[PDB]
Amino acid sequence: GKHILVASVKEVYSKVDQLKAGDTLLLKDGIYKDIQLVVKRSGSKEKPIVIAAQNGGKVFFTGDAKVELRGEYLVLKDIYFKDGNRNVNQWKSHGPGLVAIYGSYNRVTGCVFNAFDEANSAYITTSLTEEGKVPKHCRIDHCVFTDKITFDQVINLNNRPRADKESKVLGEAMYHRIDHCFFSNPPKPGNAGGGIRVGYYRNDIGRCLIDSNLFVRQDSEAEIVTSKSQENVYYGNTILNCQGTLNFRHGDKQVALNNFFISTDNKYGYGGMFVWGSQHIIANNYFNLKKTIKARGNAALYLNPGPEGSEHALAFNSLIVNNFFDDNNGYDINFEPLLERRKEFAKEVNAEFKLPYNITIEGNLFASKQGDKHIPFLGNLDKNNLQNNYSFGQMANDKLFTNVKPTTDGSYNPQSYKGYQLANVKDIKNIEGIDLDIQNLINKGIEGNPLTWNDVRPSWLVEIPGSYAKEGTLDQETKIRFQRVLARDRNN
Amino acid sequence: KHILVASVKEVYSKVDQLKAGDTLLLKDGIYKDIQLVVKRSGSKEKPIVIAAQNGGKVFFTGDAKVELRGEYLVLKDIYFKDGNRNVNQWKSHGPGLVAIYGSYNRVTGCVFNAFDEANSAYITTSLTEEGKVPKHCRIDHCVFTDKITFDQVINLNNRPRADKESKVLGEAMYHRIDHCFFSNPPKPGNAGGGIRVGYYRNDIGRCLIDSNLFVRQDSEAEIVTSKSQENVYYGNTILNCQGTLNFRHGDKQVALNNFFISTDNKYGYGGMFVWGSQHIIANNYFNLKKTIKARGNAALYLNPGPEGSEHALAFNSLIVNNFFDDNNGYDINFEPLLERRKEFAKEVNAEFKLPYNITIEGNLFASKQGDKHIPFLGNLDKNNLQNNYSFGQMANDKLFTNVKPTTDGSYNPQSYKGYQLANVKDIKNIEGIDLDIQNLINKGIEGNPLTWNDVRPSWLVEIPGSYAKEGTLDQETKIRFQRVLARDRNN
Repeated sequence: GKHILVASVKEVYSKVDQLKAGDTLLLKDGIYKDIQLVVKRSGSKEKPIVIAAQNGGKVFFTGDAKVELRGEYLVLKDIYFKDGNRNVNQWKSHGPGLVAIYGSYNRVTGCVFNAFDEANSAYITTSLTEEGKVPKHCRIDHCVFTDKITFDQVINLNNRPRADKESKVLGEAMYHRIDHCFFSNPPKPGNAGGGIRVGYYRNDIGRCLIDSNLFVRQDSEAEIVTSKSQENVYYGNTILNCQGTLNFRHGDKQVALNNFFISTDNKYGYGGMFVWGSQHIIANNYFNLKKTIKARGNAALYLNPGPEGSEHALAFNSLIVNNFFDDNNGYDINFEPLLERRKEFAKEVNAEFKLPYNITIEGNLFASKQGDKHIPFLGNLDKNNLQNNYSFGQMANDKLFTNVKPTTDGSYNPQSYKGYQLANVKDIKNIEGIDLDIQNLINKGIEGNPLTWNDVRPSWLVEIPGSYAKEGTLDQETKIRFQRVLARDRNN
Repeated sequence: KHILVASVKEVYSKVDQLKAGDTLLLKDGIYKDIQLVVKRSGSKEKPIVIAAQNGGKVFFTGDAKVELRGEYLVLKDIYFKDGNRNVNQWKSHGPGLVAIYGSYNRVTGCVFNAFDEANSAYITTSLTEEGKVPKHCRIDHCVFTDKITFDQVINLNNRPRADKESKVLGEAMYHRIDHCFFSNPPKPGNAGGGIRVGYYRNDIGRCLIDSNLFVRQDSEAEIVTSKSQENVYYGNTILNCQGTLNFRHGDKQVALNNFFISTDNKYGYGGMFVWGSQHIIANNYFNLKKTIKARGNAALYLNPGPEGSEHALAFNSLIVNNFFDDNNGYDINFEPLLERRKEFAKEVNAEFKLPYNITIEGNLFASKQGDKHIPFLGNLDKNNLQNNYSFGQMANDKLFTNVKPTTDGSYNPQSYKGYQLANVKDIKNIEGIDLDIQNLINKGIEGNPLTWNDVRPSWLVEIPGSYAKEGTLDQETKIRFQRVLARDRNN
């Protein structure tokens, strides 16, 4: 359990290969330019190896830098990544991230990433070794990801090197946790990479927990999260003014519980969730979107039409309960987004086109100040199981709902409305390796409130870094570097 | 909303009814003699856009002009060629072909090729009749080629004319010129170069000129004539240009992370010429395979003369972290035009001085020419020569610490074993320019030269004309240029 103090890149290199379980390699204040930190030794579960700033906020990794956590039970802590300059020809989308986690049982905590450089990669990945071994049980927490001007997601959690859509072997469950992180990143063109990707296709098992994160103008592309694996849980996250949706994109049996999808202006279309596949639970989520996304279907919750189990898998046989759809400007639930394109897709792959069906809709509260201009649903409800739901405020198709009335001011909790009742659910399965009693959590309802910066920030960092969250634009130097990235892509 | 129009008359029928957030989309075609005067204004969040529906398919031709008089206006993806303005209605120092009278305006993606024979700039920021100065405008992703007329390509104005004796400062402009391409043929005399900012030492510019590509910008001796204080030239590439980027009038200017480069030794290339004080010349890479004989054969020229005058002494400035790589000439000339400046000093009854108090630190001086290469001309004793570095035999290199490369093809002195950046402190930022000047100095030469694909309008594949390509103008343009030159010689 020895603290080992170092003050330069060369002094780091001199110690890294001698670290033992319980050692903390403490970096003195300074700039560590072009640091290529490759940690191959391992800690133990009770005595991790920690590599940390002595004073968070005073240690910068800059220049042509990277981190590879290849041992197990390693912690990278309180590092600030900025003023980067990697060789853009040595990095690509779908490769390792600026910090790449190759070993299991590893943690990246309190680290800040702001407009790092022009090399396209994620900021953090879990990456397979060259022999194909999948890292498991890692944690990314209390990190800050802002002003990303490069392609690929902010974070990729991988269990294959590339998508393998036809494989009969399942991608191995990963059991990672991403929690208390902050995301705010500017729009990029096309399928440019979003906030988080988990796995690649329907035949991948995730079993990762994404909880307590704060996304504020996470605007990189259409997908805030592109969840592309089975059995992931999105719990207690706050999505504020985000131009995109949290998606169950590939993989059945995913869960979104007690999140907030909120907005404080009507300047851009905000989301929201877009759902493909079946056996999902969408429960206890609060939606208040003052403007929704026209290109997707102008809704808070979108349920995909298409062929079952396909690349655009039909949304069906799922549970939508105890959510609060509060004064959305758009449909609350759209059961026919992108209808014509999906019909064309089903024809392209020679598969039966279907509309969403057997989705149980119960215990939800719909409220509006917009009168009959607000239409809660688009699409075919009779193919689904519409049980008792509740509404406050006159809206179109009001007769579907039981009238209720608020008793408190400013409550996010439908249980504070007189007449409201929670859904009766039973036999809900917990997810292996995620220590959450899902049925009990469904039955508690919406007891939370939106996260703020102080709820997630690294303890040493006072203000949100960067410029997109604060100003809605980039600082001048970053704008110039971003224009270089975009021109190189257009001409690639 | 999007408003489609397909003729000059249809443009005039809509332009005075535009509202914030409207886009006036021009259908493909030739808009001859269009005099586009945009008086309405957009808002910060919702500009008014006038744009080609299809970039490269709309042409403004004939006796044309654009006046952007409202605010929060954008002129986008217009191609200016085949012009025919009345040559008696336009003069140097007047408005440009596109004249920006209002603040918060943008001209983007517009291409200008050998437009006509009327002497004017291609784009100006122009004062209104009553004297109001436009501020916070942007000219970006524009292409300026084959200019056969007098005056600069772009003028940024804060006065109708130089008011050299005034104590009221010319108002700060805060414009940005970025991702533009310049390639223009030689004109005789003081014919107007690429960009002019302001008119004299008592003008404040605070303009950002960044990420531009000058390839055979050969119009005259000055690629940029920077004639106002506190302008920043950041990350521009100057390639085979027969001229220099100048700090001509006005103290406290910055040249950061630029490339002054060459790919042949056919003509004298530049380079920077510096008048005045309190400048920062940092992180610039120079490789000039031939230098300009008439100016003093150097990469960087520091002006001698009286302080604060029409030929202001270069003094009390910082020259750090630059890479003077195999220049054919002096790396720094501290006595250019020596006898002419002594005669000027006597004509104005002001004390002649040589450059002094210039701190030269952290620069890398390299050469393949041996002792034939001399890095400095003039008086070093008057200046603050700190730790500098060198690679390759050259004259007087005992002044330098030897360093060695670790890779091939690097523009970055930090890749040389033994090299150290300058120790700088208390460098302040310039108001209204969102760049951390001290941090940028300390990061050094991390970039590489721009190429055409880094700056071009996304719709335009090839550089217009062949001046950059072959030093030639097309036949019609050569005939029109001869008319301009004959009219000038006889005026």
